[PDB]
Amino acid sequence: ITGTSTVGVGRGVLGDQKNINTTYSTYYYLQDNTRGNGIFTYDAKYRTTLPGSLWADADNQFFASYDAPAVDAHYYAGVTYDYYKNVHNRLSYDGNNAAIRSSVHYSQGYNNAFWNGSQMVYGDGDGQTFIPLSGGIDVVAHELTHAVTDYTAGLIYQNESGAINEAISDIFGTLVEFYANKNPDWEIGEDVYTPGISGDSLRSMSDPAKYGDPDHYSKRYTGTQDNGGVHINSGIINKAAYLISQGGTHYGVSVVGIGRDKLGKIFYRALTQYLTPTSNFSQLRAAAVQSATDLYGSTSQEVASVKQAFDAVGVK
Ligand SMILES: [Ca+2]
Ligand SMILES: [Ca+2]
Ligand SMILES: [Ca+2]
Ligand SMILES: [Ca+2]
Ligand SMILES: [Zn+2]
Repeated sequence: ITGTSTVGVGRGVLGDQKNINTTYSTYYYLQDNTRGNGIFTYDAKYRTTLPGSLWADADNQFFASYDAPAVDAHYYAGVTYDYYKNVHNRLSYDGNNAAIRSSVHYSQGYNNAFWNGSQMVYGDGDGQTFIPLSGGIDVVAHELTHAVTDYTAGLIYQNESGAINEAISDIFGTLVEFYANKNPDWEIGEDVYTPGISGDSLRSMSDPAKYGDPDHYSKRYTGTQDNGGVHINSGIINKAAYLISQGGTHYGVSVVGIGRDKLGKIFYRALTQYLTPTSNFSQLRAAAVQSATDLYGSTSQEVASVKQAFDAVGVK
């Protein structure tokens, strides 16, 4: 919409008060003119057709129960944009300030959220397995990384190449979650997963085998389900990348953590400079080893920790 930029006030999925950038033209639309070519949040209106109608509001207050997912999708979209712009100096996902569009209230009881090659899609969840999936900041940032990966490494979405893609979106989903400092942790989607149960999550980068994901390359999934298990073998790279940031010993292999910021630096450079559409885990190791060398030197500790954490997960 061509209209006046403004700030609206609304409530998130988890009930937190927020301020959302909106654009006023007769209605208040959930359109952010402050970042890039615009951040747009649509109402799918419980249907599959996308993107739907740009979210409209008569009074610029978004405290309705129906608005709760839209506010989180529009607000956390601006957060993940801020991370890539401030932490990696990348303007939107294509590097050219591309417009960011999300569609909330997707389908009915849909327990998933995904980047379909063009925009963000958020189901509302059935209320038991999931609540509205835009509520978790790591959920938004994760699927937003898929937009980033599409324009850089372009890792195909099957086998190990897809498992790296999934893990890349998990790392940068957690790193954005730490960027907002919004009760951060190394789990995946604990905010919108099983509201009746507490202390559980969809995945775990610290403990992937806590929910049955392989934490070692020997334990990887080699079948054909889940497009070769790209959501399954993401636990190997998650365990690798988390040891990079934090350290510790995995299967008798010690790793000296270099912190979140250096890990976030290493994988992004590897993502946009060295990784290819058909990269496998070993090629990822060479890319992460090569990227740390550029940023820190071959004789530096950051290269050493990358070599150690990949040895810990058995990636050679
Ligand atoms: Ca309203
Ligand atoms: Ca949290
Ligand atoms: Ca999380
Ligand atoms: Ca839970
Ligand atoms: Zn994903």
